[PDB]
Amino acid sequence: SSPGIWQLDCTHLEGKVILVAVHVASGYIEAEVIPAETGQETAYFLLKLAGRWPVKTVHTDNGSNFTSTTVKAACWWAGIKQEDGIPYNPQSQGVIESMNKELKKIIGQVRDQAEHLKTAVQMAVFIHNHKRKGYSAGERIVDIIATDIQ
Amino acid sequence: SSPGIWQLDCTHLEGKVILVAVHVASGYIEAEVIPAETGQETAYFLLKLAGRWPVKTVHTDNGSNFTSTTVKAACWWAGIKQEDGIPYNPQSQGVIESMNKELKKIIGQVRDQAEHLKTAVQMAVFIHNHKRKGYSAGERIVDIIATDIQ
Amino acid sequence: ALKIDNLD
Amino acid sequence: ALKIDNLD
Ligand SMILES: [Cl-]
Repeated sequence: SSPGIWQLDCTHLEGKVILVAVHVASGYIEAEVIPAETGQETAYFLLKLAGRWPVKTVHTDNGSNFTSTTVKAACWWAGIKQEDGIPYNPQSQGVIESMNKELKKIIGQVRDQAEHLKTAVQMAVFIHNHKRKGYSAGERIVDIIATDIQ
Repeated sequence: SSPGIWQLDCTHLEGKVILVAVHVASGYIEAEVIPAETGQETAYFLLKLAGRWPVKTVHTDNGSNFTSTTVKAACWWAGIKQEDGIPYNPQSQGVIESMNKELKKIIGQVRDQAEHLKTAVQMAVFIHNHKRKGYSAGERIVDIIATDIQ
Repeated sequence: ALKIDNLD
Repeated sequence: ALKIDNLD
């Protein structure tokens, strides 16, 4: 749970793939829709994420993205330590599952406002990050990182 | 120079369009490559930005994106006040031009490491945001927003 | 289309 | 291709 730790997570809807990165200490997320999970898509997403937040370590979502030399090349480029995503703490499995279920719930709630799934997913990212549970995940991530810079 | 104010900026390279959002107070940026600058592209980009940072006001980059009902709909959805980008302070034109020149310089410096321009642009976003000029823009934006929350 | 991303 | 986004 340090300021620079993120977890990748890949979930499926409408025959498409939603790739999510989770900042583990705050639960803030960034996500995108891609037609399938490849090392090249995953690598590009990580390059995007690391330009926007100070990404120190990423726990990859599966062994294909851990092995992928393209993902390792992007983590080299961006200065990220690529790690496995083994739930040594069994709580991690459950936390990710129920986030996927929350996001899919939200996507359902908005899905009728968007023609394309990618709009719905970005509406869901906005609702997740602004939800007060008291602070939101977007507030918690800035607090944590600012505390670290100081 | 409030924590929530952003400026849109659109520049061209390689026959393609790079859309950039600038957090005015810090100089932090987010950017993407699109084939052309339509209201639907600009609206989706603002929906992405506002799910990731607390975007209160956007100064649009031109009068077509100010007029566009699709951009107004995204700003309504995401709770953003859409404003014009008139440089009442003439310092503004100059700052934006100098940023586009800096990004294009960076993109040149990386361009041969990437097959696709979108990779190069995200490398340039990462270098711009991490550059110490002393704090980086990525550090300044987190400090500013954390100060505002507190 | 009555959608935020396609107002038509 | 000897590029970060296309290692071939
Ligand atoms: Cl897949």
